[PDB]
Amino acid sequence: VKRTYQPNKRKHSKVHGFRKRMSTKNGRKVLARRRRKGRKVLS
Amino acid sequence: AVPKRRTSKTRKNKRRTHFKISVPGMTECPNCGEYKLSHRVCKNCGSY
Amino acid sequence: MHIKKGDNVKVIAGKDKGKEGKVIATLPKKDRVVVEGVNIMKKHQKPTQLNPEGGILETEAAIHVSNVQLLDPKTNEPTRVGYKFVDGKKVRIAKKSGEE
Amino acid sequence: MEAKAVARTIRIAPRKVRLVLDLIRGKNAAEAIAILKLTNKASSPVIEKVLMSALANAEHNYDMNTDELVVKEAYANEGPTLKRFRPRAQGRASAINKRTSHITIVVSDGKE
RNA sequence: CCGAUAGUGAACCAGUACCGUGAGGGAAAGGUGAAAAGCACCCCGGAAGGGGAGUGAAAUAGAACCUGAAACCGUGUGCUUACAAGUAGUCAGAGCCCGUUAAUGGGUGAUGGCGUGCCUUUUGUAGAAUGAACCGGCGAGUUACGAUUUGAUGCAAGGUUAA
RNA sequence: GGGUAGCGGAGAAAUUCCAAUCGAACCUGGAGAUAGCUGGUUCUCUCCGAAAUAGCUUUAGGGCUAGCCUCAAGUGAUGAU
RNA sequence: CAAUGGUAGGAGAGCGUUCUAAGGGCGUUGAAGCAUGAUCGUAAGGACAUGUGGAGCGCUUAGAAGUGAGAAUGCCGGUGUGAGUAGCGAAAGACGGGUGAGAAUCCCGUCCACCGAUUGACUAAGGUUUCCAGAGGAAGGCUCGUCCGCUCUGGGUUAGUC
Ligand SMILES: [Zn+2]
Repeated sequence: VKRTYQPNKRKHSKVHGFRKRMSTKNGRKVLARRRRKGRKVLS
Repeated sequence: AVPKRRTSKTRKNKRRTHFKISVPGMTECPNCGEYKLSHRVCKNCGSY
Repeated sequence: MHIKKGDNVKVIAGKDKGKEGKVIATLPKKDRVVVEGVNIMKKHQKPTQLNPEGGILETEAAIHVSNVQLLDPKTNEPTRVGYKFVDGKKVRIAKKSGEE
Repeated sequence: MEAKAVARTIRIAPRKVRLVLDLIRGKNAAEAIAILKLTNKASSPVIEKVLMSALANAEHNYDMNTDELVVKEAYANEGPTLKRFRPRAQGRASAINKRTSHITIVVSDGKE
C-alpha cells in the first residue's frame, strides 16, 4: 500500500523552512515562539 | 479461551511434578576408566 | 593560604598528631597541604609500561590545612599568624613573638 | 570444609538452569563432571566450569583432596532481566524477557 | 516553604531522547570512602565471573558502589499429608518437636462441631449486578473575604478605631 | 514542478475526500466550559438515633417548606395508660 | 439501683503523623530507619531485648497543618499467572577439508537445486558513511555464530568536455 509521507528534499524546505517562515507575519510568530521555548532547531 | 482465575503457586508446583529430566545411560569405558553413553563411541581416545 | 611550600609545621589533628614535619606541596584549590612524613600511604604499584610488577609503593597523601599549625622560632610551639606592614610589604608574625 | 564458586549474570533463564542442577545435587564430584559433559542441555557447559572452579578452589586455596569431594549445594538465583519487544500484527508490541542467572556450587569433603 | 513520584517539564550535557509533514506534544535518570589509599601477586576460565592475598573502621563500602521494605523466585530442614466433597477459618482436641519479654508457654496437627469473601448500589446481593492480577508509593470539604449562631475573654450606656 | 484551506476547498454526486480521522480536519488558547448523572472520599471508641410521607413545582430518580432525629437554653406536670 | 443492637444523620472524648516555641534530655560505649520476638493499654496504639545500620533523634506543655487509603475500567514503578505454552515471516540442500575454547549455521571445494521481460546489468528519487581493510563477540540478529548492514581504529569519493 502507498503510504502518506513520500519524502522530498526540495518540497520540505519550501513549505517548512527559514525563508518561508520569515516571509509571513504569522511565520515570524512561530519562530519567536520556538525561540522562547528554546528549541534547538527552529525549522 | 482465557483463564478465569489466576493459578495459585500450589497448583503450579503440582503440574510441574513431572517436568524433569533423567540422567543418561553413561557407563564406564573399559579402555580408559571413564564415562561414555551406552552403545556410542567414547569421546576420549575414541574406541568401541 | 597561610602555609607555604617551605614552612615547618606541627600536626594537631589526624592520627599522626604531634608530629613535626616540613611542607612540600600545597594544592590550594582543594585546601590540602602535603607534609613530609605524615599520612603515609600504601598504593598497589601495578606493572607499568616502563616499570616492574612492583609491590606496595609507600608515599604521602594530602592533609587538610586546618589540621596544621606553624611553629614560632623562639619558643617552638604552635601558634597562629598575623600580619604587620613593614618595608612597604606584608609580613608574617607569630602572634606571641617576633617575625617568622 | 567447604569451597565455593559463583558465576554472576549468566544469560540463561533460571527455570532452565534448574533442571540440570537437580541432577548433580548430592553427587560425588567425579560422577557429576561426567553427568554434565554427557548431557545435552544448553546450561551444561556453563555449569561444569563453575563446578571445576570450585574444585580448583578446594585444592589450591584450601589444600583439599579432590577424590572425596562432593556437590554439597548447587542453586541458581534470579539475576536482573533485560527489557525487549516483539512487534505484533496490527501496530502493537509485546514484551520479551531476557532473563539471567546467578549460579553457585559448593563442594565439600564431608568432615568436621 | 519542598527535600529526588516532592520542588521548575528539567538537582543529571532538558525543552534534550523520543513522537509528529508541520504548528505542536514531551520524559526517565541524585548518594563509593575522611582520603583513591579504586583490589600489586597467586589460582580456575577464551573471556565474563569468581576463590584467596592486600588497602581501609568497614569491600556485600569494589564504581548500576549510603540504608535496603513488600510482592516475587529459590535451597535446607521440625511437624504433617494418596477413601477424600474444602469462602479455607473458628471452637474443641490426641500424638509428636521445642524452651520464652517466664506465663494457667511456643510450633504442628489425627479427628469432631459450627461456618456461602470484601466494596459499592439496593425493597432485597454468596450473587450469575459493579470494581479490584499482586505489592509499594501518592491520590478528594481547603482559605480569602463577608454574614450568621455558640463558647471564651476585655470594657460597659457605652464599646471600638481604618488608611 | 506547481495552485485551490475549514463560516473553507474538491466532488462523472457515494455525506465522497482533504496525512491510518470528516453530518463539518488538526494544534494551542478562553478552560478547572457545564454535567439536577454515574464512580470515588483515608484513624478509634462512647451516647442518642429515621425516612422512604403532605403540599407546590416545564415537576415527578431534582428541589423547597412541613412531618419524623440530634444538641443547647428555657417553661414546669401541661405527656402516657 | 438503672442504662449500654444499629444504616442516613447529630453530639462528645481521644490516639498517631510533619514543622515551630519554651523547658529539660539521649546519642560513635552506636541516633533514625529496617528485621525478629512468647510484652503492655478498653480501642486508634506504646514500650523493651537482640540483629543489621552509621549520625542524628525523642520527652513535656502550647501552637500550626500538603495530618491517617483497600477500592475511583484511579496514576507511576516492578513482579506474577497464562507457560516452557503460541510463534520463530512464502522457496533445497548434501558431504569433504580448514579455522577455532566452542561449528547444522563461519571460510574454501565438489556435486545438486532455483530465477533468468529477471532473484541479472544500469540509473532518478530518497537515505546519509551503511562503502574498504585489520580486529572483536557484551547487547542487536526471532536459533547458533569463530560471522555481519552490529561494536573498535585506520582509510576511501580527483573532471575546460558527465
Ligand atoms: Zn575411552
